[PDB]
Amino acid sequence: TSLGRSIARSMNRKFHRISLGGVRDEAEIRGHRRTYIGAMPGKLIHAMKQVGVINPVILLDEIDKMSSDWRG
Amino acid sequence: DTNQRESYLREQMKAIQKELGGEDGLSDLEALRKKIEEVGMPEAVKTKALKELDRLERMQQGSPEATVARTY
Amino acid sequence: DTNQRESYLREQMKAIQKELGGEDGLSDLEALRKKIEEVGMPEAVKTKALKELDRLERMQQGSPEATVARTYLDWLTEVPWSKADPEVLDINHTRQVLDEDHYGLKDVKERILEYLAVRQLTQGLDVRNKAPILVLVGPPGVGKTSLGRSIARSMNRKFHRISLGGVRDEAEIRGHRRTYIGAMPGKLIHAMKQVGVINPVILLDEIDKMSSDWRGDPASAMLEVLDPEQNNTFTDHYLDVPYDLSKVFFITTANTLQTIPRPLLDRMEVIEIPGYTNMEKQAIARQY
Amino acid sequence: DTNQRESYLREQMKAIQKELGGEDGLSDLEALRKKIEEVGMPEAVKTKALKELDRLERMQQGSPEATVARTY
Amino acid sequence: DTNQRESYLREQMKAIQKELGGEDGLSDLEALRKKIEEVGMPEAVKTKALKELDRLERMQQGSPEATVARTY
Amino acid sequence: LGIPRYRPDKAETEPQVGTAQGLAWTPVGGTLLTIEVAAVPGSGKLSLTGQLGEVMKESAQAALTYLRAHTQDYGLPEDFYNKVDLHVHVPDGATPKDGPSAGITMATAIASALSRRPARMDIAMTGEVSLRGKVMPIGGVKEKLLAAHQAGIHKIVLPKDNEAQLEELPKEVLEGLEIKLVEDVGEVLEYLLLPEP
Amino acid sequence: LWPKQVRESGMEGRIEVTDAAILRVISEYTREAGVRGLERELGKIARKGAKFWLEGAWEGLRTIDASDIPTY
Ligand SMILES: Nc1ncnc2c1ncn2[C@@H]1O[C@H](COP(=O)(O)OP(=O)(O)OP(O)(O)=S)[C@@H](O)[C@H]1O
Repeated sequence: TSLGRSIARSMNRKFHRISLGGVRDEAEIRGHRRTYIGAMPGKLIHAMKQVGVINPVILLDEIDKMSSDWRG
Repeated sequence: DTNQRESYLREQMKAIQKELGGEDGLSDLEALRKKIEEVGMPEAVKTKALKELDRLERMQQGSPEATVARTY
Repeated sequence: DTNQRESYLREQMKAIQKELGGEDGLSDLEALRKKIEEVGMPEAVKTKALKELDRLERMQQGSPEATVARTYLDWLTEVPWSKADPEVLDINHTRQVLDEDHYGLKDVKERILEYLAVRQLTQGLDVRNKAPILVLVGPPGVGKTSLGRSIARSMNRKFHRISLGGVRDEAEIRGHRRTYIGAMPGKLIHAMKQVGVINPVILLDEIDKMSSDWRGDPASAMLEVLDPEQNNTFTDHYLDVPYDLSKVFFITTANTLQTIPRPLLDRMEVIEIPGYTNMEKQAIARQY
Repeated sequence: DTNQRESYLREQMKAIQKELGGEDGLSDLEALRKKIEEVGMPEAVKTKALKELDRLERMQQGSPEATVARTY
Repeated sequence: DTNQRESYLREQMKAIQKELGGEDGLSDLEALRKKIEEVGMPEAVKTKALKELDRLERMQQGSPEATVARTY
Repeated sequence: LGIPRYRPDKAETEPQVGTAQGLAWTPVGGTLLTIEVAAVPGSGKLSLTGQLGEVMKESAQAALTYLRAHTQDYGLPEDFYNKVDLHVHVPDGATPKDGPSAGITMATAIASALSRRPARMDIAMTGEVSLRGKVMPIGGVKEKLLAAHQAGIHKIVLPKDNEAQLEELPKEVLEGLEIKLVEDVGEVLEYLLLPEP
Repeated sequence: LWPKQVRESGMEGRIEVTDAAILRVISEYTREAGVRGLERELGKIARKGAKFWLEGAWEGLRTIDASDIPTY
């Protein structure tokens, strides 16, 4: 956490440790499927909102035990 | 009667989420038109912002495609 | 009267479709329905395209069909039907191209020149189709993309690569049961989509690492595409009209000469590529 | 008002969708039938051919209800 | 009267599956049911048969409650 | 780069007593199945160790039949075979290439035990043994060759009887090699140990 | 087999074959107790014939000989 905070502030960027490990689908990562109900923002896009620029530093937290409900 | 009272009961849930419900997708509704101009001048993010500009305009609690456009 | 009737029908379904969906499913419905026409289509693909549009126009804002049928329309348009590059049937052009590709075990090259010396001769449509698949066998990391792409640029087609490291189902050689969202075709179809023709060349890598223990057996499903009269009749569970896939040149990297299936150990010529020598690899790096 | 207008416009787009789905799909089940009576089938064989003709008349563009009957 | 009562409700709901809803496999389970009630079986057979008739009348897509029940 | 993940050269890798360079052709890459056997006075029961299957055990007995024909080559008494219980580990004890292409390598591991003297490393062997103790031609010659030279191995052992395949080899490969050719199991096993007894 | 395999690999049969080689082919080049590997060796006849008659032709109308069996 403090590691990545020091990374982005060392690069004068905005660190956002985001919840990607333990997402039920590609739903906080790739966003839930469109044209209908059941969607939430991607945590990558949470961080991309949360940075103000074209060039951030973004954590992808605890990718060791990844699983997803989309067939993919 | 169980099915249709369930339907009208969640319809009153939507209506109280709309008239006296300030905490809804209408909470971020002003932030949307407030921040459409802070989307970037490159075509990649500008085009998707303008295509979500009209897809969002429906009801943010009951309409299916309006919630994914709202969150996106 | 009748042509104004049909014109009003088409324009009104288009208009009220755009007015109520998400700009026709994020502009994508009209994007694909005009991307149908810029691609040359077979007529069954036009009928199926309208069906994909139908399973999409029943709901472009409700059921997963609003997305899966939309992606199905994307698959039909993205894969360019009736589209072939003006390839070049040639031999010494290829000899000099495998000269500019670095040294090589070079035994392989005469098997290649052997095959293509047959592929200039005249029986049939282009050349009569009785040949092995010319299977590459060996390790990873040797030039099974290098000389593969070198042969690709030597005859001027669309190179790509599709590893097959343990596909469990026909559902990744076909599609999954495309009635739900999440159903997607195989990566083979992803590649064939990604190249801008009907008739590219290919590397098929890592077939000996495949695993099949369910009802859908991919080994049968890759008999369904390796055999030449079959890929023009092959269809996904995702797709419904077979793709014009039969005019193909096709090399294949397996990595075991044993665990590959015996109904695919026919029609093959053992191209033994082991590792290179020291000196070969040193100059490979040193000037490429 | 929002739900009734959503449902009624959903109703016409479903109905004229069924119109268009009937308009664009033709001359394939008739190919099945003229393949039935071109084959010198016995009476039990023909009445099972009629059985899977009645197993048609369902949704067919990507649906399992009658497409497997069509291939059958 | 009670067994015939549950049976009258049985062919009523089998009829409901018989006009529409995949036409009950053109009354596929009905042949099993009428063959249950025609051929004179023991009563443990008949009880498990009637409770499997209840266990029937479901989805028919490689499921344990209809296909192996048809075999059964 | 970083710390060298392997040795600088496979020209010297400490030639041990009982290391047998297994020139198999694995699925993913070409490996050196450096299998081991160690000699001990025992009971004669050939120990089926290290995941042996059907043809590996009889290949081992094929080795010991040839050794029993040729005990003087490997420092062996006349009745040593009734008092040795030899143990072995086979990484990929089930065969990757589904063949005893390391058959003479298994024989090498056995005799490299039974000499208690160095079977030299760094020069890697392949081939099938015979009941008459002969090196039978091996399908897929060049794969074993350049598996060895992929591991940088200069000197490769292959059947004499495949001198036929030797000329079809590319003329940019053997220049970094030398392929000493053997028709029987004796001379392959005699070369790859400098102190054969 | 030579009319078969020579006609099936694109070639008209423009170049021809003797039999004092084909006895050496079946004795020295396919030691199977069937005929399929003879068909394979005749495939490689067609292959090397197409090459050495197409990468530069020392003759235009040739015939393969038992003195050049290793050559072919
Ligand atoms: N022998 C070679 N000579 C020249 N370039 C080579 C050679 N081998 C590989 N390359 C180059 O390196 C790329 C890939 O290198 P490789 O290590 O061969 O990876 P790879 O071949 O794709 O792995 P395999 O062997 O195909 S499963 C090729 O696309 C070439 O650009």
